[PDB]
Amino acid sequence: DIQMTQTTSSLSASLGDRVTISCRASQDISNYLNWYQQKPDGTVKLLIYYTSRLHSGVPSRFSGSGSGTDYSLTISNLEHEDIATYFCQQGSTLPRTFGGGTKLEIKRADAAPTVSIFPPSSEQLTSGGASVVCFLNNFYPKDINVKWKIDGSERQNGVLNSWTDQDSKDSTYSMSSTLTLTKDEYERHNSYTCEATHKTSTSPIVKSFNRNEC
Amino acid sequence: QVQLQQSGAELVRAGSSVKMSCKASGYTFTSYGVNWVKQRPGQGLEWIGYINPGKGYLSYNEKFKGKTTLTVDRSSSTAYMQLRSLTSEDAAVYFCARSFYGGSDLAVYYFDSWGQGTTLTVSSAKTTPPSVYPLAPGCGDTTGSSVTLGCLVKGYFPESVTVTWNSGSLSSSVHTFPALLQSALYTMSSSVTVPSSTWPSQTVTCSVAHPASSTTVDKKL
Repeated sequence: DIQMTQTTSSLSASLGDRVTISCRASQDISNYLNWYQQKPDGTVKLLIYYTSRLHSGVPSRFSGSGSGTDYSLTISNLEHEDIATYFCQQGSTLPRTFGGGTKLEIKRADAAPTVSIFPPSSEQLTSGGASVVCFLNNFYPKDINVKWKIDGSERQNGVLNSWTDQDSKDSTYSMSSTLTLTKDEYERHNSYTCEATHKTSTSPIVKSFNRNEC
Repeated sequence: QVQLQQSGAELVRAGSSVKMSCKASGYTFTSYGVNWVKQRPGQGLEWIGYINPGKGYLSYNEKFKGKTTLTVDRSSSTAYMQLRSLTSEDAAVYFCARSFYGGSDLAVYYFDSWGQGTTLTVSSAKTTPPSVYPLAPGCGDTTGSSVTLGCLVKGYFPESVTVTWNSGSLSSSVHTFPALLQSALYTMSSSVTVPSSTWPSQTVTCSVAHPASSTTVDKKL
């Protein structure tokens, strides 16, 4: 079984750029290679087949290159409609196999995260346990690091994250990290800290609250 | 013309079975082959099998032979796929694609047409109503120029909940995060940013709606 490799999961690019997505098969597939586009939440379409032949209606901004195990997809002039995920498939051996995908996101100006930390609410506490929540909203780049400090020292193995894909309006990411505790684990420790680390800052962005200050 | 219309999404109990459809149109059905391809969320596509409708038979990815049955209704121009012994690892979107004319063994295949895909969700979990909590500002959080707020929606099954701030109004400054199913439970949350001195005056409420469990919750912050 031919192991198709897209050596990039995520590829960042700004409009008007030339972009090249690369595919690699575990073995010489004699240029029997196709590229499919899947749009953000949606359908797949064939761009290119037989390494470099364009499927009808695909604009000439796209182009295939390749021989033997190494193939490339090229997007001259990155347009807006090209933010999608591209996959390569082979067509020599059976099964027909595919690469894991590579998704184009858009480059925009550095954007700093607006984080916020919320205590457990009285209703939840009545219902037995308590979850602290931190929202890190509207940041670019996608590279953020987060940890919860509880009384100086950090705690993970309770924490549970949720990223959104790049926003379609303003090209930013947001995220919610939720610690989730029991009312007595919560009844110990006064400080609860959510701490963010990003490109746009050489300071750790700290957001804390004190349980008996409430 | 070429168009493929797949069946609607199915939620199903583990161990069961499911038959999907792919109404083909705009082309002579028997003349082209059809493939079923699945996608688990965060892995690539993978080919399940192929079937030519104008005589000749079929091929299968050998890891799917057994679970899978590829059949046809030449008449209605529909392709079907039947999965057996549904496991949670069978939860994925499923596409039927059409291969261009002339063959398959080596190429002449290449999927020139795709259907929108059908979503298989395998669960052995009964409808649970959401538990809407309101994420309010912390003590000591030293008075911003704007205020971020939220509602934590937890424990619900199935995954279609709708959060709405000020019953449709603050459509901007709203973030609706991915639900992340923990133990049978889906949990999601949502945030709203309003300028300071617009809150705790003017009153902000999040309305959560889970139609399966016939819920309607409104929590004001």
